[PDB]
Amino acid sequence: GHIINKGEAIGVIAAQSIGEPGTQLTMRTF
Amino acid sequence: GDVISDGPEAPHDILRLRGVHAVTRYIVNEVQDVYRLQGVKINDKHIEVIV
Amino acid sequence: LSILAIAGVEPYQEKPGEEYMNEAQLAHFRRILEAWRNQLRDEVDRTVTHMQDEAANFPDPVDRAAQEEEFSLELRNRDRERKLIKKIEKTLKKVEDEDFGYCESCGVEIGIRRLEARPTADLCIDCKTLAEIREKQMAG
Ligand SMILES: [Zn+2]
Repeated sequence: GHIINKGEAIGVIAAQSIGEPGTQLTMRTF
Repeated sequence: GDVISDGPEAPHDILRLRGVHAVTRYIVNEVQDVYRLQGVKINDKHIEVIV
Repeated sequence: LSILAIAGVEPYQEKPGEEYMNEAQLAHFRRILEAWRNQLRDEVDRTVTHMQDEAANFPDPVDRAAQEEEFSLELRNRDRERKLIKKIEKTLKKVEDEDFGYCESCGVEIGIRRLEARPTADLCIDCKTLAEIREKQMAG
């Protein structure tokens, strides 16, 4: 819960977070 | 930076004519709209680092 | 049609030489069209309200494929209902104006009993069917 630490590799973990739920979105257009 | 016609607009414009902060807010809301329709919570923080 | 049953209306008793535009008939058809338009608007609203509860409540990963499947059908359907309302509204303008009741391609008149069946009819039986044939041919 604390502030982000020096050195944490936020670029990857940002990317990961967006891409995991991709399974729950519809692939048509809706 | 007004709407002179309608229809979706290209992000290349929004950055150019309206500002660094405008396009960043365009993406985050228009992507979060798709996730938030599906009940998926993704803090803007992440979407921002990509921008 | 259960349409006439829901309302206290009985099949219209067309008289022998009965015309087509009197005070009473346009007041009669205006109410039906307005009532018909108001019901669809309430239906579109109920649809949107149901869809948001699904969007607000989050299903479990296992029943996601079933909820997602059902959510897409409503959405498609919802957009279909909105088009119909615009079509009736367009038909409501034809009643008010003076260009309702005839085929748009050829001047032939569309049947009276046929228009009571589908008041949104744009073509006569002959022209409409050929269009569907070209359709299946121009598409596939
Ligand atoms: Zn015709």
